[PDB]
Amino acid sequence: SRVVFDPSNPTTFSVEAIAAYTPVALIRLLNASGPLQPGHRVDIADARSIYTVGAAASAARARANHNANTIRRTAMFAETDPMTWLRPTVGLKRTFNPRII
Amino acid sequence: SRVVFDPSNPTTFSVEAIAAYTPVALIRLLNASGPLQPGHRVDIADARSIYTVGAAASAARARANHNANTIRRTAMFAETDPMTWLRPTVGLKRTFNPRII
Amino acid sequence: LLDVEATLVALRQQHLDRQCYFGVYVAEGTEDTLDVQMGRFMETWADMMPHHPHWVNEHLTILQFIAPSNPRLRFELNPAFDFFVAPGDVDLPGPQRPPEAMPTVNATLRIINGNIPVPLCPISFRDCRGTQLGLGRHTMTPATIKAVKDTFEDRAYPTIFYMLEAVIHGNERNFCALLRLLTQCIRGYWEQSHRVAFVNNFHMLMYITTYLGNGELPEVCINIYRDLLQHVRALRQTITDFTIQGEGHNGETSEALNNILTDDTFIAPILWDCDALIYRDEAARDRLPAIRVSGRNGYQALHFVDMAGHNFQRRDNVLIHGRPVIPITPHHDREWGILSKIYYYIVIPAFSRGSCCTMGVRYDRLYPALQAVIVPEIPADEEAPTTPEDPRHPLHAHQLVPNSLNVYFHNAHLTVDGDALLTLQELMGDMAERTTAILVSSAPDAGAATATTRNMRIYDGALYHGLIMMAYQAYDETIATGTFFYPVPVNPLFACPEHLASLRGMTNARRVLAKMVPPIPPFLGANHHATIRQPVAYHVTHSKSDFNTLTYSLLGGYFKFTPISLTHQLR
Amino acid sequence: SHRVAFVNNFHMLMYITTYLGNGELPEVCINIYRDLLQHVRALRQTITDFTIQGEGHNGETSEALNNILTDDTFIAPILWDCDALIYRDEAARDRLP
Repeated sequence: SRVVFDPSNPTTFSVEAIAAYTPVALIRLLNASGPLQPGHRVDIADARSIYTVGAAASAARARANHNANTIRRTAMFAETDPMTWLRPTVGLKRTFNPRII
Repeated sequence: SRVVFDPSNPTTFSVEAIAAYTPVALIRLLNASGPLQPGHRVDIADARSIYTVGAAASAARARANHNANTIRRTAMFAETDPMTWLRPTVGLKRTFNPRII
Repeated sequence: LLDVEATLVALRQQHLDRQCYFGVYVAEGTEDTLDVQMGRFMETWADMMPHHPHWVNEHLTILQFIAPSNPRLRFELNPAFDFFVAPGDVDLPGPQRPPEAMPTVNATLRIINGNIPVPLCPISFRDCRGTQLGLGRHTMTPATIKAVKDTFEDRAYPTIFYMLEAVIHGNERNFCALLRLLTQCIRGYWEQSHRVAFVNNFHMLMYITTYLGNGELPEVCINIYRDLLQHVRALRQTITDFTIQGEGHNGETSEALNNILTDDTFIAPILWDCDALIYRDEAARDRLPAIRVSGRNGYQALHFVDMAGHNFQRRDNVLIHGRPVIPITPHHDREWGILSKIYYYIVIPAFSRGSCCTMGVRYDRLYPALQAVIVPEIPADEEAPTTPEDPRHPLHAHQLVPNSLNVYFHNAHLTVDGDALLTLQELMGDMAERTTAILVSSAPDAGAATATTRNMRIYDGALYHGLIMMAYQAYDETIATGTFFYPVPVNPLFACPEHLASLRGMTNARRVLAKMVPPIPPFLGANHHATIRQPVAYHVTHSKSDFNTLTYSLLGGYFKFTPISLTHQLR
Repeated sequence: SHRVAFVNNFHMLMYITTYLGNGELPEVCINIYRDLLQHVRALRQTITDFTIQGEGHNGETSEALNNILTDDTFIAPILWDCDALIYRDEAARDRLP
């Protein structure tokens, strides 16, 4: 489990399983008392970066859940087309709403 | 009971039991005649301050009743967090309504 | 005009003693990030100032400057040179601490005719020359003037804009993806106080005009942006108009032979992509160039950086944000650099009036803060709420938890939907490691390059992935001071006597010391060796005529003083 | 009545500009407050502009040696916190207080 007290506990392996809102609520209730005996001698700010990439994974999970109704996005620039010889290509301004039905 | 006529009667012990609106109605209907024989030789203005802390306790009771639907308040300033090392901390502007449902 | 060898010899013959070599010494970087070097420079520049500088007292009138009590009078000999004293037998740049040596006389070159001291060239004459330049050229409307003035003078600018601009770092693949959030936030900020946002970065308003230029925004903000762009273009056109065309030497042609705003050897104060460095190294190719990027000489450009491997701690590595459409290639065209220089060196100083500053960011602290999104799940076959009064809205108290992004947005008092906040996950594709410093140096131009001036060298510093703050306020307790930014100003113009309060370990002594002299670290450039010097800063901070006239006067002052540029100007 | 309020205390309009400076109020009252603050800052800048900088004696700086509004020995007529007393006792430290 993710226990920020013992620095060896929190890792991106468990953060992905956790939801998006609960970790914020989780970190909120945890006390300031952190055991100084365990500690990453490996630039603990990497565990910070580990916390970042874990939060990105949790956000990616919530985004995939929201994508059930979202419209598939396309390229917003030109020059990106398999066969441009048939007809030209243009981008698209993302000024829509993902709601479908 | 709380009888402001005899100054030894009114005390914060009984004001807590009294509600918030009734003491205002209580004081209004009492007559001006105060028996001069009983009296606090202990700076009667302390009984005035005793009347204040009693009213503050009565108001505290009314808020606890009102707190059934209100939202829990948080810190409005920064630098107040158990583990600021993970992520920064910001305050909150109390510009909401306590109505929930 | 350039036979100063005998004069320098004669000056060195006579005995003169002097101290306080602060504004004449240049150093290098010890590969720290920014902060250790900043603190070391603070302590040194504090305890290494025996006397007061002589280039800082530019308030004297012509009478006082001529009076025989003036100490810097004997060194005012040539109008195109600057004679100062510096520790001899040292090489520039050198070590971090200046070694003790015997002081000798050295003479640099006044590249700009505006670098003449104010006691010799007054401000009224400059304003009159500017109003003679701007006879019937394009001007700005009082509405736009008032709007941009209020935006520059406002101290309630939300830090969410700084955070958004920092995480965008000026890339089209980011702008076009976040276009949904940006229009909403801009309209929301505007229809609360009648103020236009995102005026810090140059690579924001052209993107605005190009993408949101069809009626997405109201007819007022787009008009203000168009007016600003038109003013910049009119300035550039005037630079073209006031020179003769049809001649070019081994280096660049008439344009940068005459002016500096059209020069490629000169660089903007803020760098987002490495195309300017390519243009710089490919333009001159004659004057011996040198680049110091945090230690080793020579920069290493690479493509976009993934999310997994970011490596916040690095050395000698610069990004280009990938490509929108293997060797590196310039991102934009050439005149983009000219427009950026014109903007940053004319319109920003004319409006800020020495109030803005430049700072560095901390992505290692910023990124973990932006990864807290509490957008709620939308029910199937349902619609999303637009107003924040219902609990379903992301901006509701039911979904407002401390230490998140929604509390940031509420404190800013904005209204956003869910997909805009979700686009941040796609923004997380590209990354920004850190902001860094660049020290470039080159010989004088071939217009004045003679057998002795080639030994002289100019030094100027610039920031990569930096930031420009308009008005810093230390009275905001909602966010700790120095949570994401730290001042690192290197300019006599972009100096900030008040933004230093955000730096850790600041005392009243250091504050009053920096209140007089502009704090600039020696590894970022010295005043007597840089191009922009104290006279222009004093002029822009003490002149009170107008905004259009001030811009045109600054443009007129931004001209070269070479015997070749004179052949253009006199003609 | 088209009137601004809370002008008696100096520790009210600063708080107003710092907190209610996003658009909570109409664009008129916040503009009035910003104009007042700008006038105060302009006077402060004028004081510095009308003196020569770069010299200081055993006491305060040139600013306080020339003018009084920039002096710490002087005190405001109304005090809400005791930081002014700390600043006053710390600034002079020479004249017998």
